[PDB]
Amino acid sequence: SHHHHHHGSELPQMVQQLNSPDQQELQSALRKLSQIASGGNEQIQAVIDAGALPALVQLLSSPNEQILQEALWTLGNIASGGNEQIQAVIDAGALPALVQLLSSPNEQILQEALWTLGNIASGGNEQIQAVIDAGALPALVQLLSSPNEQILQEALWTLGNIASGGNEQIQAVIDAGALPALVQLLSSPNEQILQEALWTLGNIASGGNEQIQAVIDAGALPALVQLLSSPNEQILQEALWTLGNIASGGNEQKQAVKEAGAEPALEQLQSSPNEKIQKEAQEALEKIQ
Amino acid sequence: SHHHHHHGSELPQMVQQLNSPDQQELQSALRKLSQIASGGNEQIQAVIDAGALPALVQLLSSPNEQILQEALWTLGNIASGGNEQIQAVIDAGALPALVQLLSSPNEQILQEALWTLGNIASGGNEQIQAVIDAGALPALVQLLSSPNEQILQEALWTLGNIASGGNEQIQAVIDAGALPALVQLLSSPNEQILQEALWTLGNIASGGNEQIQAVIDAGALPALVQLLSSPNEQILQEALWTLGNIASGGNEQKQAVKEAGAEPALEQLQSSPNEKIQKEAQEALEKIQ
Ligand SMILES: [Ca+2]
Ligand SMILES: [Ca+2]
Ligand SMILES: [Ca+2]
Ligand SMILES: [Ca+2]
Ligand SMILES: [Ca+2]
Ligand SMILES: [Ca+2]
Ligand SMILES: [Ca+2]
Ligand SMILES: [Ca+2]
Repeated sequence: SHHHHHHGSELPQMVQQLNSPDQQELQSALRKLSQIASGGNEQIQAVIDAGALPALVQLLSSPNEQILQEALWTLGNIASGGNEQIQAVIDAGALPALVQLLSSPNEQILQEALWTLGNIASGGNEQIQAVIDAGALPALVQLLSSPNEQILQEALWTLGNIASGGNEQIQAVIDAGALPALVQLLSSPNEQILQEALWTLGNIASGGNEQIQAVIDAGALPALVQLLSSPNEQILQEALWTLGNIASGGNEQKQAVKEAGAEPALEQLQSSPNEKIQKEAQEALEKIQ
Repeated sequence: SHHHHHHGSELPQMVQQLNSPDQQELQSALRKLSQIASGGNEQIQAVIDAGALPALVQLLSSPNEQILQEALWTLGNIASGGNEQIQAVIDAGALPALVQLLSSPNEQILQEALWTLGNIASGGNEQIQAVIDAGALPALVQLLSSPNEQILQEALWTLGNIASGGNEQIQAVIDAGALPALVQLLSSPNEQILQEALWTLGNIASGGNEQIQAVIDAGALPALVQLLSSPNEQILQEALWTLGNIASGGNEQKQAVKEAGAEPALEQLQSSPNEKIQKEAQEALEKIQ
């Protein structure tokens, strides 16, 4: 099922009502805009072109959480469209307000802010760079020690998105000090945390030799080889993939994987019922020959 | 809330399963892909990159409607992403298969085909031109005579989307003979149809002097002035808007609006409770001086 609607003098009136001193008129317009921004790129574009972004960004400073959550939601949805749409969010000045929100004692606000930064960081290298230049990395890395598993997964995802940019963007992640926190997380008894940390680490390990060498130095290899003993097949797959990425580096990084005791563990996984596990294990093992 | 997932050897496997002779395995994969394609641009991009498009396009020839409806749904969702994502749908050869579906006696398939086509025509001029070149216009124009209000609304939207492009693509719609059918639709007692028609016509009237003149020569002006008597405020709004578009042309187009007796009907509407109606009526009247 699908409804079509034309815009629309309503949309600017909607935008105009974000500055309205009537909070329920305000909230009604706000909910309406978030609903529209949750459609296609076409819909998202209509919200942008109606000039919603400056007003939405202003609301990120509100001491009213009801207003704020809905505005964050709207922004996050816009940032799930095209790169130029993500860019319009950045141009509107959303990033400094988003970063400031990373220190919120409100877990709902914090996760929504992280989720929105994540969406922005999911775009092109231009958009990723803006997040870094806005200064998100230090608060992001700090959140890696969070005892809150829900906040942790959200920070891991955003960091991973940042780390899927060019080699210089990955390096910014490494330089903000993400690697010791991640490596530590590889020691968790929580398989869900492991999958999340490996997603991010793997993105880092897919960089150039300098980025890969940093991963080696932070002691990721022993932890990765330990995970090759995991009964959980998702973990095996992520750990194999991360390792395969390291083993795609130079002779130096390859030699490091060889010295890490990975060959026995890989040789067993080569005889696995799981086809994905069988494959990545065979390949990882082959690259380091 | 929001769940994240890292792809994933599964995605190519799901793609590889579109060609599986196991129909339930095929359906399972198919439904999984469409679910993923209904996420952000990030998610849509993953489906494209996994190479689902060539396989999805093949399925558009299947005599199995269950398979076909789900593949259509999947393609339409991809076509609701960025311009280059639409482009990837076109580059995979979807358009000729879509246009052939416009002759389907199955209303479900037909509406989904139009919907997907509509999503493609919502992109840039480059994407719109490919729909035109694929030969969609003749069937679309024919559907304007359809006694099915549901099929009708879907054809109106897709044509409207085409008509939102450059003056040349608007011209292409005019040349396929859309204007007589639209003008006929302006005589409908069905206000829902009127709105849909006025959306399409208004888009055509936002073209250059050539395209505006074609609208005037199709006899829209009497019909539009008649609609300025409507008790329905949306209809008044769309008709005022369409008319304001015509009155944004050259002196000759403006002269024609004067000659069509729009003067007293506008002046009446200049004293109206509705602020949008008040405004567009006032402007239109001003342009034709
Ligand atoms: Ca108040
Ligand atoms: Ca408060
Ligand atoms: Ca709290
Ligand atoms: Ca992206
Ligand atoms: Ca039928
Ligand atoms: Ca568009
Ligand atoms: Ca009917
Ligand atoms: Ca009626």
